[PDB]
Amino acid sequence: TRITRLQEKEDLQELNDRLAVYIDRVRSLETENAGLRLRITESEEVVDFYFGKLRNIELICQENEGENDPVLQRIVDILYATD
Amino acid sequence: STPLSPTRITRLQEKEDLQELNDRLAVYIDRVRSLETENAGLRLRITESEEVVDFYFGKLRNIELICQENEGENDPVLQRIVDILYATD
Repeated sequence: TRITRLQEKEDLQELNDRLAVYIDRVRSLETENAGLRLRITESEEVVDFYFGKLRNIELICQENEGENDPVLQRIVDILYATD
Repeated sequence: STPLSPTRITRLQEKEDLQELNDRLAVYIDRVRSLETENAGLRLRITESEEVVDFYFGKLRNIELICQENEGENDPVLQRIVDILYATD
């Protein structure tokens, strides 16, 4: 096929329409991406906060092993339990 | 050019006319593909991080309950642990 300048004009409009839709999708995905990066940073800060508490409790239990305290022994079993 | 005999072009001349626009479309399509993949990886990473938060939080809550249940002992070591549990920053 050889094509009219009018069919080209409509072909150009089609491409411009799809370009607008893909730009919208980029904007939506960039906003989502920014929110996910914030959420992972905040979640990792909570992990570090809680992990620090567990490490300090571990140190207190280790320092008091001489006491032979069954309550501290139960806490050590919680600290060292797997998932 | 008349309405009977309009200017008519090859699909190759059209390709060269539209090539710049098709190149810009390709930039945004590839950006969509890259961002969709990134976002899927981030959603998995947040699920795994939230599971670790729940795991550690469960340990802290269970230790809290044991400390509360033994408050009658007046044990300064348990009091140090409760200080850790209830401490900020």
